[PDB]
Amino acid sequence: SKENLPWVEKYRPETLDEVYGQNEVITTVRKFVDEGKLPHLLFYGPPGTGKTSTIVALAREIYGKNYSNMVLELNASDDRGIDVVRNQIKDFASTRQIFSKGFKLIILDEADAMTNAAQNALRRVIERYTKNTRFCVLANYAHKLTPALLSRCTRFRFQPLPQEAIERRIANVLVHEKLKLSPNAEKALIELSNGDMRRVLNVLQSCKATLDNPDEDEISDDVIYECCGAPRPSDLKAVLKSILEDDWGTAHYTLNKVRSAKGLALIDLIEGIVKILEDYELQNEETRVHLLTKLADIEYSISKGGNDQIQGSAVIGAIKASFENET
Amino acid sequence: SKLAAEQSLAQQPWVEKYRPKNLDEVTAQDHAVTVLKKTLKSANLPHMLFYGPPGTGKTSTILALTKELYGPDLMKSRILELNASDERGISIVREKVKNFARLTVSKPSKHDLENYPCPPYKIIILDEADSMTADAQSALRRTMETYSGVTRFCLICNYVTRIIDPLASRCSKFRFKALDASNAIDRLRFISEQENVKCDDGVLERILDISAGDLRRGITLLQSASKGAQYLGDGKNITSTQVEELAGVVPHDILIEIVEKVKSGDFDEIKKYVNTFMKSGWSAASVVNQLHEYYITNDNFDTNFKNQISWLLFTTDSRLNNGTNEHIQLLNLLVKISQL
Amino acid sequence: GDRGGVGQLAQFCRKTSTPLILICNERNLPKMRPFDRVCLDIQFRRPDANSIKSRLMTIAIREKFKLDPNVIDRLIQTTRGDIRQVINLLSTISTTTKTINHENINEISKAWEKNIALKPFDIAHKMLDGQIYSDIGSRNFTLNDKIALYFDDFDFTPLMIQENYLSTRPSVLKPGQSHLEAVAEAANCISLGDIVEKKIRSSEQLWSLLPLHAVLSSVYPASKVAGHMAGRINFTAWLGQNSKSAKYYRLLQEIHYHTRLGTSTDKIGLRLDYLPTFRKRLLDPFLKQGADAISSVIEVMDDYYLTKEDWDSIMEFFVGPDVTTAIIKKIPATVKSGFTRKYNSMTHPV
Amino acid sequence: WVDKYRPKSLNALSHNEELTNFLKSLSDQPRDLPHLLLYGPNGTGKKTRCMALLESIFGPGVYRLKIDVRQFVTASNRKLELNVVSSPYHLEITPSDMGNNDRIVIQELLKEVAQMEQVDFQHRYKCVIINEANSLTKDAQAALRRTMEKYSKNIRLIMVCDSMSPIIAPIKSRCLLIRCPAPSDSEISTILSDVVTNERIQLETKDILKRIAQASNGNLRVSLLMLESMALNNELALKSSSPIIKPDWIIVIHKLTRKIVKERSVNSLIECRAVLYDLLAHCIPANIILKELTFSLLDVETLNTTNKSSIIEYSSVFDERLSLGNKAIFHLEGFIAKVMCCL
Amino acid sequence: TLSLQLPWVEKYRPQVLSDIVGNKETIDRLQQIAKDGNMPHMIISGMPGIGKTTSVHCLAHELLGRSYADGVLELNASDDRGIDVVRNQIKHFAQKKLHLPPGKHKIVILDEADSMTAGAQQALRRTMELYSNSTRFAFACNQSNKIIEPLQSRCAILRYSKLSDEDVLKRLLQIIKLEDVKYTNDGLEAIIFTAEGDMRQAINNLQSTVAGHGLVNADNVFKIVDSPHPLIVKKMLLASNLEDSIQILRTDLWKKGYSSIDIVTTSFRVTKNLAQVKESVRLEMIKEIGLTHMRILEGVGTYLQLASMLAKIHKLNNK
DNA sequence: TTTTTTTATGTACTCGTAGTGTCT
DNA sequence: AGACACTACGAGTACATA
Ligand SMILES: Nc1ncnc2c1ncn2[C@@H]1O[C@H](COP(=O)(O)OP(=O)(O)OP(O)(O)=S)[C@@H](O)[C@H]1O
Ligand SMILES: Nc1ncnc2c1ncn2[C@@H]1O[C@H](COP(=O)(O)OP(=O)(O)OP(O)(O)=S)[C@@H](O)[C@H]1O
Ligand SMILES: Nc1ncnc2c1ncn2[C@@H]1O[C@H](COP(=O)(O)OP(=O)(O)OP(O)(O)=S)[C@@H](O)[C@H]1O
Ligand SMILES: Nc1ncnc2c1ncn2[C@@H]1O[C@H](COP(=O)(O)OP(=O)(O)O)[C@@H](O)[C@H]1O
Ligand SMILES: [Mg+2]
Ligand SMILES: [Mg+2]
Ligand SMILES: [Mg+2]
Repeated sequence: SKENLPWVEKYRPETLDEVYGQNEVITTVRKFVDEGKLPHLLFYGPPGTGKTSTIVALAREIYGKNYSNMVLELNASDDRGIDVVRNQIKDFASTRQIFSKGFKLIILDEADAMTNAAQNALRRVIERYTKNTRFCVLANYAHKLTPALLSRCTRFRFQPLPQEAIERRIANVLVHEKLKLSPNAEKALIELSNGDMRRVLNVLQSCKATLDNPDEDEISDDVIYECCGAPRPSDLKAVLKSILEDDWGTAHYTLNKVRSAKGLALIDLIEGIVKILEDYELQNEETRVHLLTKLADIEYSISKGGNDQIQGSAVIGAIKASFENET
Repeated sequence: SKLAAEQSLAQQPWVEKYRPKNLDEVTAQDHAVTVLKKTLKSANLPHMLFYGPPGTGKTSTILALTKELYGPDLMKSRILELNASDERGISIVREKVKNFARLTVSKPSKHDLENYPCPPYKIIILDEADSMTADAQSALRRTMETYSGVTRFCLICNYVTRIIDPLASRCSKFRFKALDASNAIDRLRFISEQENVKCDDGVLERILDISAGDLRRGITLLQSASKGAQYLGDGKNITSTQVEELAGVVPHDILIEIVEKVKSGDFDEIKKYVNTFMKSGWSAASVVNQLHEYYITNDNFDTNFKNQISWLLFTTDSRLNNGTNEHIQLLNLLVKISQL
Repeated sequence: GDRGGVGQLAQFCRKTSTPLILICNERNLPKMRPFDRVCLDIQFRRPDANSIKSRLMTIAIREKFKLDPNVIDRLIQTTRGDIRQVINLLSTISTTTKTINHENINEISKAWEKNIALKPFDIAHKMLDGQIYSDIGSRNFTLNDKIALYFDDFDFTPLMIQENYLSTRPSVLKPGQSHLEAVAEAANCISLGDIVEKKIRSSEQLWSLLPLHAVLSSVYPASKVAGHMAGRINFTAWLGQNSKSAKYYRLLQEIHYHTRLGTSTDKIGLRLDYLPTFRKRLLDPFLKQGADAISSVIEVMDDYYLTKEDWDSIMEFFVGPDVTTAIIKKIPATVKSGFTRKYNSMTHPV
Repeated sequence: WVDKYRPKSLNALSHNEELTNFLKSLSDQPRDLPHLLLYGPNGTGKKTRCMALLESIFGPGVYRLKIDVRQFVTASNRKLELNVVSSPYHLEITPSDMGNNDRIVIQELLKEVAQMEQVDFQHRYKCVIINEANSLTKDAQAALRRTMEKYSKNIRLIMVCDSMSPIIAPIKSRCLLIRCPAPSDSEISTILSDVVTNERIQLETKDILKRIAQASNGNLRVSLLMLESMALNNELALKSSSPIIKPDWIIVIHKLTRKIVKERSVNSLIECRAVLYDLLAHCIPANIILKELTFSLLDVETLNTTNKSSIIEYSSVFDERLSLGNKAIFHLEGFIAKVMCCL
Repeated sequence: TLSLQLPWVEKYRPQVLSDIVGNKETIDRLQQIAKDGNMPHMIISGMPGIGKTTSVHCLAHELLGRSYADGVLELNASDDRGIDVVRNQIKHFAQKKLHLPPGKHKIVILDEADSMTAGAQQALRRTMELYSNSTRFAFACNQSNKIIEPLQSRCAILRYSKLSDEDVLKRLLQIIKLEDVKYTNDGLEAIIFTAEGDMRQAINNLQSTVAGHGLVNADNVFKIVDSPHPLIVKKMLLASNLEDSIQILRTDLWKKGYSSIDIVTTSFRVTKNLAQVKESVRLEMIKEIGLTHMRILEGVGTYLQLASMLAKIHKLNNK
């Protein structure tokens, strides 16, 4: 049953009408498939934007419920070498369909992990067999694809999901589930997603499990922040104010109590302070240079471990020494 | 059978003897285990990614969850634990992991469905995912995305940055918090009571203070102090000094001597005292930590001096985190902080 | 390799009753090493311009094609000594343009330039050329060409640069910077390129960092010290030193695994500490006690399960003021003969 | 010799009575013993104390050990052959004898000994002594991270090292940490008096022994070996002004420091590179070379505080570089060039 | 949706050498060669999407007439092209007897010749030298440096260059006239701008815009095709103020879904191929970009790292 | 004017013991 | 019934890598 799948998998779009966020790409793809002129597609975008869902719904619209048989779907989980290309892809492109009449579809999902020899062998398979089959390449990084292979497909850039699309999907989920969400909680949820539907769905499931009730109550910002362990804007601005204004000992005590009372992480506080100070209008850019350099160095050091107290004191001292030049 | 396991647990180190067996024994990591308990009644366990400092209980939490889910019978047939002591290249991920994910779930017995929920999926846990190469990690993407109906993936790591962004997006992130004195004093007192550890007032809270968010190291230090107190047989209580002497902490007088040498003195006497101090084996990480605590918490230095001391201690810790020579780094730090 | 027809032909070159002529384009190759001293080597070099000029005049008047002798020199120097490519160029361009004297030769040379990879010694010369990094030479030999120079052979270019970057006379010294400062900056960038190369050829196979290793290891240290070549371009000696150190590490590992039963120390802990005393225990009694100190040395080497080969290998680790390469020759041959004779006589418990 | 006079039990130690009492405490109940990590200066006597602790956990047969040969196959046709020092109660592994293939040996051998149960006709577990855990790369340490916890009833690790800097935090947490401080000059002189009384050495003055201590920097392995070495030059009778025999590499490093402080040029940098090559080719680690060269450069009285500060700063920088690199000469020559530019 | 139509890149693929709008010199050379015969061994190199494969295909077709099926041996990178293939099949084709007109020869087309192994390339030398009177070889590659010098010495070298805006505009106008598509001057200019001398990419973007919006306008072209990636990176690196470069990186690159790895790689490539600044400044910028890339590859790829890279670049430019 | 370097997956070549259908 | 050409799956050896 579908009631056992996680929310990321349970709410996977099955038709092109359930893929929000991408409107310029979805409409053009629908027109491609309606007029018949469907070229080789290259869906390039960040993770969780809806490329795999889009191509699956497209193949479903093209072939019907018989998608899993009339389409050759290869991914990084499967062995994709030059011999794999030579045999499988060429034999799939050269022959005809077994169940119906129509062009074939080769979905090379996550093709950014393919070998250079495989792409060099495939670039002439795409150009030779182009009247009976098609190629759709999904990618997160366009630098791992050879320019020859990159020039044979129509490139569609999947932009990060905007506010309206994620809010629409959240409303759809809140209709599908017996769940209520606060407005400010919804805004905070949009803020910690960066256009990733997977993260939104996962944390929504986690906060629904966190409610500890039969779901007669509403999900507030406190529930979200305690679920994802993210710092609140209130504590963020309090720590920033204590660093900028209060003394060294006072700022140290404030940072310690804020990061120990809620169990917050230093990397999350660093990211939040960076996001907040981005709107700060300052004097000569030397302070910004010092701030960015020292904060990136501290982040790279945190990414490898060490003493958390030493790194917190380093963050405080770096911010103070950077703002000491803005006078 | 059961009695043999009880005796083996009773004759094991306190780290493994008091390993949490249920989702209730975990004390401080409540936000994650609340969701884990609420999903135990449901059947929609998502792909999970545990990350946090070492010794916070990630492996213990996932083991207790798998136990409470499957029972001690299906625990050995519906799990796939892949640790860092095994090969985890592209070949392994493509053959073994994918074959296990494509497998159907094992049929539960009659006794399993009576006491345990027995969800219709299995769990493939990957401990220490930091060592997994980026290509072997990207290979897991569709493996975990298409076979989610029959298997569930649980990644465990310390540095969440070592895992690629798509895998971190596919899994729900559970951040395990550092176990300081406040949220682990209950567990430490329970461990001390179960072992009749006669300690003083401010010992346990001090132990975790030396642990810096690590309950395993705290339990090990408690076991060492208990052994050292039982060998003597004096019947007294363990003191904070007896704990800090075996934990690698530099005494306060030796630290005051270092502060006096840095405050007053030139390169020569500082170098001589550093050479003499390195004879007595102390970990430079603990020395840097104590110096940072002393310099930051003291209300006797200027803010301009405090920013510089913080940056210098940060640089020294970052250089020590790469396996450098402790003597050279400590001498360089003390000299740099001696020059105003 | 070890198996192949190369060695078979090399051995055939020793026993034959019929003339055996061999033709190859690259002589100084490792696979061509067995042919070093077995066959008479003849080198065909760059042909002279006069004979090629006469041949071109002939094939031009024969093919109804106009050509002046002033262009043949440029054709040859762009072709870099290949009459075949010159003939193909004439046959290809003659079908449309029947005359090429001084007007269309620019595009002809720019379109038929021989893009050949330089030897690992010519890359060292071009990298350390001070004119290339000048303000005029920079916009002629661009940075892309400098990186392609390294990419011609990315296995020796960093080593060749690190070998002879401090053996030149710099001509790009900034005002207020001495030669030592530029050499120190080049060495710092060499260390950074070393870190990058270690990150490249390690786990995770970060080969996409190869262009970066191009700049840090080769381009930047050369630019910092570019100029004239003072002496000769010395080949990188790091390879031979690494081979010697690896062999010595193998020998020291054998010695440590032989005497672990008594020392209970590490390889480095035995090399730094035990050998300065093992030398005076084994070798020193020979210089002061003649040939009657043999039993003591045998007993000492037995107490730690040493061997004759181990004894000979131990004395090769010491450097500086303690070198035994002459001390062993100073020992009377009678003492050494008695020692090696007693070695193959007394039984030794492994 | 340092081997003829070495303690074999806990009651035979002659320094660090607090550490001996702690070891007795830890070996009182031997079956409820966690993993241990002995750290401290090189040459303090931690490898002897580990064997003395095993002699208290088991019978005296722990010292009767044998060296066997074990073979392993990598991902390719390459084969590795390494010698294991095994005993009827424990085994000793030193992965510092190979390159990046230590993780395979670690995982395979440790899983084998974990699944393997001890034999009879000689307690319940079999100890493993990981010698020089600093050479273990992060991959092998990560592989051992879970092996330490999965099999805790049969395999107890006693990891011997000289500095916990390259040891990862999980491994540090997974075992007790025992520091072995280097013995003071008094205890070293006391041991030297006993060994020269047993070896029949003639001393006109006792203070020379103290000087040996002041020449060993707490190291007993260096002190005893240097005493036996200088006893061979003075013909079993040490004088009141007997010279201190320094190792050849130390004298070479001192001469290199002299060449650095006297001349600062590129022609001298070539000779410095040649000396560094000669030192590296004769089985001398580059970290020790850098440490000793920096400490010798700081001892030069011709320089001032401004020079010594920059020297130690460049030394730490290039120490990090060498710890992050593999071509050791590429960092050593850079450090030497930076020092030349500083002076 | 039962059947699809051929794309305009394949449908309007040139079948005669006159329809090629590439380099006029080499095209006229190949035309004269096919008209007179005696086609020599050739190696055609260039960039993707400029008319290299179509050029040699049209040459072979117009040179062989109806005997194309039995006189042309086409081998791509998709087929096995090892030493065994060169030894057996290529040699059997070169030795194969075929009665051709007294001005033609058998042609062996080898697409993507820069991917053949060294053994096959070495074995092909005598194969093409011993049968050079009845078999001719035409290689089509992107990098002439990947082909060994002995092979290049026995053939002509044709280096195809980028297609100027005039040629691509003429070809697009011809395609529009043959398709009757409503367009606009700004739309065609935007297509040429986003093509970057790539004729195939230009035709593909044109067909996409036509089938997605109907009218070829700059608005629709920019809506369906984003601005070129290297140009925005160049504008970001060449910014005079740190705030301008930070705003560019935030809005144009980071807010549009460009990964950090792609951003740092494009920055490295632009700084390498830059010519506005001196060599030393470019070297320091490449050093900083590589220092940032070393952190991006370790999984620390975020916006803060790119911001710090831009700050360090501006500090370097701050004299 | 010249020799070497740890490892990690993909690619290509080679000999090669082996498993089975066929002919003196 | 059996011998031996044909053959195709497997261990070993290198060779690159933007
Ligand atoms: N535009 C969208 N509309 C609705 N749900 C979406 C959308 N994009 C993503 N999702 C959700 O996120 C899940 C994963 O989407 P995918 O298409 O697999 O992500 P992706 O774009 O392929 O990126 P990858 O797989 O990490 S490279 C889907 O099953 C949906 O539940
Ligand atoms: N939250 C906790 N509650 C109780 N005991 C805990 C907790 N966390 C850790 N421990 C103790 O520490 C031991 C180690 O637990 P682990 O789960 O292995 O730690 P960890 O998070 O896996 O650290 P690693 O493996 O180095 S990332 C357990 O067996 C417990 O004895
Ligand atoms: N000069 C041209 N005139 C007309 N159409 C052209 C021209 N060049 C390219 N095209 C179009 O581009 C398509 C593919 O061109 P190709 O010749 O395959 O590209 P290429 O130059 O060979 O580069 P590759 O194949 O990627 S290495 C052709 O089918 C034409 O539709
Ligand atoms: N307590 C002690 N009393 C006397 N000698 C000791 C003592 N501890 C160690 N030693 C000496 O140290 C030598 C071994 O040193 P070792 O333990 O290998 O150094 P490390 O501590 O670096 O492993 C032995 O020869 C032994 O004589
Ligand atoms: Mg996908
Ligand atoms: Mg764990
Ligand atoms: Mg082509």
